[PDB]
Amino acid sequence: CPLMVKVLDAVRGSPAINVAVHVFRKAADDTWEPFASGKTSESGELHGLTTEEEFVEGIYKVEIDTKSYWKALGISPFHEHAEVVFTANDSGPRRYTIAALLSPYSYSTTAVVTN
Amino acid sequence: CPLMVKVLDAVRGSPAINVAVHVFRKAADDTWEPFASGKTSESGELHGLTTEEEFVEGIYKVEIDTKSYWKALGISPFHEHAEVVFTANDSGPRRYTIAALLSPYSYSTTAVVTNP
Amino acid sequence: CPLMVKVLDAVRGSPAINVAVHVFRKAADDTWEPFASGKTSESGELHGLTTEEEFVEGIYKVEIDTKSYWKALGISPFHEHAEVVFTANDSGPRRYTIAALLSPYSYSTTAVVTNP
Amino acid sequence: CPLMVKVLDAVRGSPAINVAVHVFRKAADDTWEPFASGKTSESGELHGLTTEEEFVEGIYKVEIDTKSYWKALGISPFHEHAEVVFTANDSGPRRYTIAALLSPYSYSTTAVVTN
Ligand SMILES: O=C(O)c1cccc(/C=C/c2ccc(O)cc2Cl)c1
Ligand SMILES: O=C(O)c1cccc(/C=C/c2ccc(O)cc2Cl)c1
Repeated sequence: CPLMVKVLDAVRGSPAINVAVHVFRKAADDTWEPFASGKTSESGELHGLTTEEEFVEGIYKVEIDTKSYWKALGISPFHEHAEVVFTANDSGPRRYTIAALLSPYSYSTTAVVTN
Repeated sequence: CPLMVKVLDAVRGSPAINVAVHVFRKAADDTWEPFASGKTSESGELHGLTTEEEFVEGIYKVEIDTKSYWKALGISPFHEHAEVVFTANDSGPRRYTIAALLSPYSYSTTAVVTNP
Repeated sequence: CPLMVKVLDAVRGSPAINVAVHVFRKAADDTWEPFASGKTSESGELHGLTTEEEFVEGIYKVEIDTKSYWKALGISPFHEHAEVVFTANDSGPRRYTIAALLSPYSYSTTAVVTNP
Repeated sequence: CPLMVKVLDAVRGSPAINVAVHVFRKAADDTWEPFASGKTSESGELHGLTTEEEFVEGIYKVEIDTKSYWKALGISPFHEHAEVVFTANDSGPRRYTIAALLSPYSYSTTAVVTN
């Protein structure tokens, strides 16, 4: 699992369950092409988005549909979504966890990169 | 002003100074049109991006160039930038502060939305 | 002033108003002595806690009463309060802003430390 | 595992390894008595701090020695430590993860509470 996404809910103190997550890879024409997507599990995690072979160096965007999540809970949210844009680099560690902590008017995100 | 951006540095415990910020607005054809840009001052704040007249209802994107900021301090950061995308003014004119707290592999952003 | 506290609400997208704040200083006998207290204003800020003269070198604790804040909005939060403990002024007088961003099961805090 | 602590490093994008963690329980005299402690693992996690039987309702403090961590990396840090104070409550969910994301002048913490 070279890329995992984990989403948490800061309001309810729980995993953020059934959150749509779209992953894109920047193309040569500097456009965002769909790469992988899914919905977070009951533990707020999304695994097996890609494989070691397919996840080559490049710029990736992780888009988390935060707006739908809050709407389903009847909370008026600020952001259209949360986007995390980074370069995957082979030299350094190769396991990537993108974590996001969500609130209606705020989010925080970190990367945990390990070998 | 109706749109201010504030950026802080969690490594140095300081305002994040000289951070480039670009604002875009979604156009009718669904593309991102450049709307405003600037750099944060010595206090980490960016004022004067727009006016109540120009800042109409729409979907806006605030792009904060965090990677340039960290690279000039000797750090190779995780993110290309920090993006904040939101609908503005859809219930009338509001004042928006977009704040961001930066670390090399992490950032946090919040919005303070007030009614004049 | 040399010590300011700022508190924001991540649920409402607003300053956190009327938040009680208590400051303590570690005494020679290793106990926490009450040093200053107040409440945040309509802008989420608490000014005037102390003076450059009184704010000597020491270990300080800023206790933000987050639980009271959330309970009066109808929310049962996780934390009793948010505590910020730090050494101050050990390389000479500085200006400290302690900022906190609050959610019911989470909070984030940072410090902005400047030299006059 | 009724109580788990997870610590992340926002500067290096990694688990915060070998972080001292002290857990206290508020006594009747309103004093903090040692309850459990340990050091985070290579994954930044600290497990088996307590058991279902011993972890009764009450107020607990989790103290994370952030200052030592940053000093060992040669970074001048702001906080003496990070403290997380909460009431454990039986009615609601009974599994507690206290997570902290560390920077030299900032930390963020959240609770994930599940059944
Ligand atoms: O208005 C000000 O003068 C002011 C001063 C100090 C800190 C902050 C905000 C900090 C922050 C920003 C984004 C986050 O996601 C979390 C935090 Cl704590 C704002
Ligand atoms: O809980 C877990 O299993 C887990 C796993 C991986 C990363 C994170 C990061 C969490 C986080 C914690 C506190 C914050 O203030 C912000 C974030 Cl993103 C958490």
